Amino acid sequence: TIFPDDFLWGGAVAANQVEGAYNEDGKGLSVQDVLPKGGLGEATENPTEDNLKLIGIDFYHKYKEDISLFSEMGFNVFRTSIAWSRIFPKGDEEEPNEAGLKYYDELFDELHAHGIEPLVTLSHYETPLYLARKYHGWVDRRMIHFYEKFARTVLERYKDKVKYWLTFNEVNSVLELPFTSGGIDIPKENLSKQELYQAIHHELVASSLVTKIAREINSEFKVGCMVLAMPAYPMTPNPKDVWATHEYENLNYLFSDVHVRGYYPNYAKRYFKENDINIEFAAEDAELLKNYTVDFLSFSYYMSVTQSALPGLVNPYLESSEWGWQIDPIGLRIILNRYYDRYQIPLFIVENGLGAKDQLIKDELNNLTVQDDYRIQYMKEHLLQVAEALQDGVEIMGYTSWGCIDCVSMSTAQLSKRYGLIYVDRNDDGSGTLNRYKKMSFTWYKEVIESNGESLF
Amino acid sequence: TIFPDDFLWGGAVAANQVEGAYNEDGKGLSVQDVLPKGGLGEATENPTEDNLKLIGIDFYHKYKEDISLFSEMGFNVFRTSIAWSRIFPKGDEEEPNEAGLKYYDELFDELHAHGIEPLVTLSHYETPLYLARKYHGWVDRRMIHFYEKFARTVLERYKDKVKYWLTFNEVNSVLELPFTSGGIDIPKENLSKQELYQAIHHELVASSLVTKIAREINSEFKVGCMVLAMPAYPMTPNPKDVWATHEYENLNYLFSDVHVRGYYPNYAKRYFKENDINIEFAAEDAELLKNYTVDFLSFSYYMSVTQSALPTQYNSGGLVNPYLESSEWGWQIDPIGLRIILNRYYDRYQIPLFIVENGLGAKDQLIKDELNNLTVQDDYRIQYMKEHLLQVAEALQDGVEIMGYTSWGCIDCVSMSTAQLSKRYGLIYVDRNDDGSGTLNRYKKMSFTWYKEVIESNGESLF
Repeated sequence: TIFPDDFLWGGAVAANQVEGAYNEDGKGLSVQDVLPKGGLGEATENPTEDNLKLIGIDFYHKYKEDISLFSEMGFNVFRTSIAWSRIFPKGDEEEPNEAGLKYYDELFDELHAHGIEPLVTLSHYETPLYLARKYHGWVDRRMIHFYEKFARTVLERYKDKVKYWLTFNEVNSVLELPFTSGGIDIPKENLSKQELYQAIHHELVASSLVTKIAREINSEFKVGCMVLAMPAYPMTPNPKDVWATHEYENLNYLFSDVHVRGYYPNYAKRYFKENDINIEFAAEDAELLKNYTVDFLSFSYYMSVTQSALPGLVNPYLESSEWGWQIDPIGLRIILNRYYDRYQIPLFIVENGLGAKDQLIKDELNNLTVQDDYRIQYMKEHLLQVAEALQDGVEIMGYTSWGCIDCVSMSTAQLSKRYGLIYVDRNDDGSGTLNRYKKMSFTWYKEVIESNGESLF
Repeated sequence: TIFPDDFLWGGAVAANQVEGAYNEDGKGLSVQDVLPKGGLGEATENPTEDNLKLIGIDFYHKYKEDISLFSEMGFNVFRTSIAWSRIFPKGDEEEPNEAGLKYYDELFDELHAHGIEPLVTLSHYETPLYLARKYHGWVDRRMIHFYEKFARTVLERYKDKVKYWLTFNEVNSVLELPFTSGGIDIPKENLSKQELYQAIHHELVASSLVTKIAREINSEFKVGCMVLAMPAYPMTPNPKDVWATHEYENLNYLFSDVHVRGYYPNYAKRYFKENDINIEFAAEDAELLKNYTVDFLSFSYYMSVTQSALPTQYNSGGLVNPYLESSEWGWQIDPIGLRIILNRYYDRYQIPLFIVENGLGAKDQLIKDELNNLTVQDDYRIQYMKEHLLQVAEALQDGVEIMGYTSWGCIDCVSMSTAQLSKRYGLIYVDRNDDGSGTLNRYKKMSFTWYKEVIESNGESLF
């Protein structure tokens, strides 16, 4: 068998993109509840009805049926986030919200009842809007304390219910989305590289602190980082392009080097001097970062990029999707090998998928479904490359397909662009039945999981 | 300043490519005394007068004068190998040859007399002939034993005179050159890939063992691996070419990984299975490899290379890089490739790097200048070195840790490849020619004074 018998197959969501029930059971507002237009859109002073995340897909109530469908595909793993605000609504409460904790007790219980290991992202783009409003988010060192309090609460609570944790979904996404990712409510054109990198610093130190705390709580925990995998290729053999490509990749590598190796990499210094970035270390920081590093690295993969020294080219060898994104399956083998060569720790692919405009329609068997064979094709190809990476000896813990059940997108907060193996009937305008339907890819994915990948050949 | 105060500036040779005196003071035959056409050429049954290595440049005698020239340049480091056959003429002797030990004693003593730290390659393509014929070289596990005795003798004898050691010069070179590097007596069609890789395994084990020993003898020894640096670039952004390029680099990375990381790399399992290679481990091997890894990595750099998943589509190349200049001799020139490779190595390993072989081969014409001094005007070597060292400087600013730089063949020597003097690397011209004619007189090339200004400014004159 090519895939290891212990391989974790599954799907991944973030809480705010499915759950809904934004005001229920003590939940405080998150930054998402003010983001009707998504990561790329502006914010509203207060939540508004056009925001699809208030209802979501109603996973908060429907998780039992949805989870039954996961069990139907055979997921032995399911990734999601524990929403920070259902636990600490303002974020500064001395005491946790208990209804919030009980909901997740129930979720993890259903999961384990079906043979499904949860994988929990502690912070996936949903910061208490109170913390964001008051402190301007991760720009402020105080955030560490709050996050610590949050993490300690849940690690301690689920300590026997959840083995796999992730500290942050992409610490560096703070660069392109300060408010959505770091909860930084200050206008983007008023944020200097210094404030951004300082914020990410606070995130990384917190990641370490929480890793420590994690290990003290239970030693069987696995604490991974989560990072955006984007392999870069030189436009030409001209060594100036090859070096430009190298520098491009360091922007990303900078953060995983801290997560994994426990210190700012050698090139950082140069970059900082050139960018007017001087990090401010609290006395405890270096030892925290150094002594507590991730046990594994997880990542999202979608595409590669082609680079040039020339004063973001479109790669002539790559296919495109219906959405007009460039598809690169071999890029997944490449970045797997590159990360594994650099770090020598287990890898986890926690976000992958093909976004499409799927339409629900009656098949020849009269069943309402989606003929998503494009998504079957996409997943096939990517997983064949995963299998190549396994043969190269890369250590790969598992694969969670993104938006395994259709969810509200992060970028635009829309349901139109669907990644799911399970179609949810709700639309951008908010209308619909909320019924779930098997996509054609549901069955196929089922077969890949039950054969532990053998069906791929 | 940009270069660190303790940076090591110097030049490098191999003992057999310079020393001469092939038979003197008890010295046994190496594999090289029977290689008159070099490593690409074929062996004879006995040494022959047309072998340029027999007399070399006679560094054995004139070493004091040449070292005077070095010190004139301001070398604080000089790299060479201890010729194995001068210590153990056969290699199986119970006691070492005192004449050889005393010879290198005086060598290191002159070097230190001028403030030049020796950098010693323990094995540089010098394997004693007795061992190469009798055991067929590294194909036989016993070589470890013979290497260890030898190594232990010198580490012990030089423990106060020598800080920096290299175990081997390119273990993987055994792949192309079984006899020259590996001392492997068996012909080419008779060697499988299993055999060559097994030999390499013996080399790596030996390297570890010798690191253990060295650490026991002197805790201040810096011990390092020597490797060929060849950065590869894809011909196009096609991810197939990018994967091909990756695969190619793994061929070189395999060995650096065993040396530095201490075990065969994850991609090796697939490569060996696909190539019918199965490494026989002695019970203690893995823990030796794992527990004793190098303190630093040194490499030689000359050129980059270009790869494609479908090379026959280019109808030439292999793979010529459309963007690089070529040397008169016909090698492509890629100074930025030095920065690229320094960075790739440091990104992977995170240990100090040492550039121990770099230079420009050319056919140098000795002529009288306007001042009536006989020189070589090599502005091309000055430009090659300037560009390469500026890139070294960029890598230094990238935060790469680099111990030093030693210009290859800093005084013209006998090429390893063809065993010839016409292709000259040196800052110091030696008058001897492919035939064996000439004074064997030495002359400062124009590049001599330049490299002097560089070394004495600690790189600041590069800018």
